[PDB]
Amino acid sequence: GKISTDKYIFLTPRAYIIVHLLKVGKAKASEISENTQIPYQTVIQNIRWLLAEGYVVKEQKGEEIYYKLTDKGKQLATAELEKIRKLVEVVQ
Amino acid sequence: GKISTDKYIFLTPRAYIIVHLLKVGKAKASEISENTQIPYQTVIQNIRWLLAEGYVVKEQKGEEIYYKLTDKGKQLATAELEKIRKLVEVV
Amino acid sequence: GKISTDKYIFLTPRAYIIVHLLKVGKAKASEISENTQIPYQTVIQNIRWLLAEGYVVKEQKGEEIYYKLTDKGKQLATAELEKIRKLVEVVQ
Amino acid sequence: STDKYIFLTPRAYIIVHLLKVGKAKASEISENTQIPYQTVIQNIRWLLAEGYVVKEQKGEEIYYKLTDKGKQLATAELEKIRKLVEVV
DNA sequence: AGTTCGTGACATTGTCACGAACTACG
DNA sequence: CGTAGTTCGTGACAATGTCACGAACT
Repeated sequence: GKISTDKYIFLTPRAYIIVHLLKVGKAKASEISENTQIPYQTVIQNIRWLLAEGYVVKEQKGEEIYYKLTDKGKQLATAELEKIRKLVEVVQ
Repeated sequence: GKISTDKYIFLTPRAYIIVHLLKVGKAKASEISENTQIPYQTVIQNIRWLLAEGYVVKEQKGEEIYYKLTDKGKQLATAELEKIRKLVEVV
Repeated sequence: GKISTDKYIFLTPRAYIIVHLLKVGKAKASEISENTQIPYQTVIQNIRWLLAEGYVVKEQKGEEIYYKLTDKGKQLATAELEKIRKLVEVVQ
Repeated sequence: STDKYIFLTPRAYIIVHLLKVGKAKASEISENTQIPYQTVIQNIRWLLAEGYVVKEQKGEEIYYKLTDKGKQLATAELEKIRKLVEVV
């Protein structure tokens, strides 16, 4: 297939989401989509994936739907965070 | 395209390739594979992209073909690798 | 063995084989055969006798397996080429 | 596994013997050129078949001798044996 | 729709492998 | 005439890139 992106070269969109929900604590698709630059419907059906393999849980707190990291969602967040930090100690 | 799959959660293959291309200077399309654990045919497909856009070129070595980040292809590297630092740092 | 036929009259294949390598230094069965005009299944073969003896040794450029001549192997060619050179001076 | 024939063919040794000796018998050639009788006569049969050598029989005395075209090959080819050893 | 992993089906050279034809030499 | 040692074509295999697919992401 054809490669052509100028958006997600090194970084996956699936990535920003994680790093976002890390110190925002919790959030929803609505604001994630313009804090982290990443388009809204590229956001949600990707969230469903995290929801699916147990990385995000759901809290309609009232009239809304709130997204969160769960603890295996966090147990990998850190697990990859270091793997990716480590490909950086080689080129500096 | 499909950038995010179940094992390229954080980084694309285009990441590991150029990262590895820096530690040896040059590795083959095939050589890269058992070192970045990326499936071989996935590697080549990005490889052709890398030279059409001019990031890398096929440096001839007898019968075998070698591959080099061009000066062009390190400008992206040190640039893209900066974007990830502004993220996995505020941790 | 099958040492001589129609166009194999004075010099064996090993003749140009060990000589080839002297002239250049190191080559594949590919490079050898293409120049010494010896069919490859003959180049490959004589080479095994060379390696399994101790005249020639392998030399891989990753997956490019060149063949270099050793010590007793070309200190042989020299010793041996005169058992040639003087059986020919009776012809000038 | 080869022993004394590593660069020069046995057939070679023979073809040069009939140069300075001109006329020759198998056993004649066999003894001095250092080759078991069987190989001598056999490679000779090839040479005569290819039109390179000729039997010369005087009694029950068979003397093989190198023909002209047998000599013409030995020349044009000794020249290539040469350019082999010269390239050092 | 456009994109893009990554298996699978091709069209290549480089080296070992079985088999045919013949030479070396008792 | 017979066993041994050989020259080679054809065949079986392992290692690159292309070609074309199916499948899921943007």
